[PDB]
Amino acid sequence: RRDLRVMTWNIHTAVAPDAPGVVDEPRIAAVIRAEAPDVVVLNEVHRDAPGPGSHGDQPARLAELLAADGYVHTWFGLTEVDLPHEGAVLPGSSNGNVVMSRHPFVGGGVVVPLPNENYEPGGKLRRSLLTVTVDVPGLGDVVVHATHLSTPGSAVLVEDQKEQLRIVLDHVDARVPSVLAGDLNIWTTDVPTQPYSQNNLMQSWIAEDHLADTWRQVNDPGAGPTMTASYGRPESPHPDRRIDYVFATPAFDVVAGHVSLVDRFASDHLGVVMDLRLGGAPVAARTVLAGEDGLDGWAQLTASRPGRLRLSVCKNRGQADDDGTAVRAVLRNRAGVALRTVTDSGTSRDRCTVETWRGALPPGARLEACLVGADGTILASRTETL
Ligand SMILES: [Zn+2]
Repeated sequence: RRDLRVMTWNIHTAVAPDAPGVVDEPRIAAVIRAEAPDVVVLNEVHRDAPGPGSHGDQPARLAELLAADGYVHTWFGLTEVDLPHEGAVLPGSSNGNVVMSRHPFVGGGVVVPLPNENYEPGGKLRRSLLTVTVDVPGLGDVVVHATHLSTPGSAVLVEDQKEQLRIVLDHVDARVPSVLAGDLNIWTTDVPTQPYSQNNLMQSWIAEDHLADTWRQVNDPGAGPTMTASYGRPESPHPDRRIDYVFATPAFDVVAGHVSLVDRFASDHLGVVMDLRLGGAPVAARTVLAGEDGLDGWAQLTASRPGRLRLSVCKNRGQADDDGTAVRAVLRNRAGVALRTVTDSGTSRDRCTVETWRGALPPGARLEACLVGADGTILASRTETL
């Protein structure tokens, strides 16, 4: 069978917001055990030598706690050494991203450093990408990319987020089944209180690279903020604080997903648990961005055997308030006749519009993505032949 459950979680070094000063790997492990993912990506896992505030060897402890549950394949991808602990640099400390899996790796993990040149020219490394292939029974090889980007704490940090993301995306091959997961530290849309926010731009790059935001395919983004403290708060900006993601390549369909509420106060982030299903090899995958500068959303078309078509259309505009605009995708024949139209309205807090049907792309077909005004006027249009 073709199901895959993928979880991502920033575990805050297993220190719970409801119990400061206690390192509690069992609480983290119990949530993972209950969610029973095939593969889990963890951020903020330390591997520290002894000293004031040390977290010890967290990957080894998590592996010990989860071995009997089948998570016997683990990889730690170093991101940073010698971090402040309790107000002082702790020698021999380190942070990593971790992949844990019930299924064996093919080869080993590879770590790619991600720069912070704008924040600190010539400074220490702080962020990295971990890539490892997992051989999943029934599916075959799935490439897992695990990362954690800088926080958007300033204009220079956002410039670093952009450079980090470029490198991450250039390491994803959408031609093979892959997932990209972790704390990307970006909303899907520009933060209105930050003039230097460039989230719409970054999301357009991810979509151009044939990656689908899996949560947004099946759920309202506004129902899944991933900061624990934001969960359950309808007031702005809380429903927008979804910053932990699972992205998937076109071969995957998204079945369902949820934020983990087994023990919500175990970390200051919520775990994101996605149920995916691997289809056949895509025969075509194309993204057309929407809006005059390609910043208002997108349409992603996937064709696969036998004769299946999928169109995922996303309006990536607005937070609390719907301006009445819509993103519309039209599949047209060579004559320009509409074969199918799929539209997404609402705001970035609302689920994307995904349609799947039986059909074949005729020769000379093209895909159009438009931004449509509230009055029905076409504000922008972009078309690409297939
Ligand atoms: Zn530590």
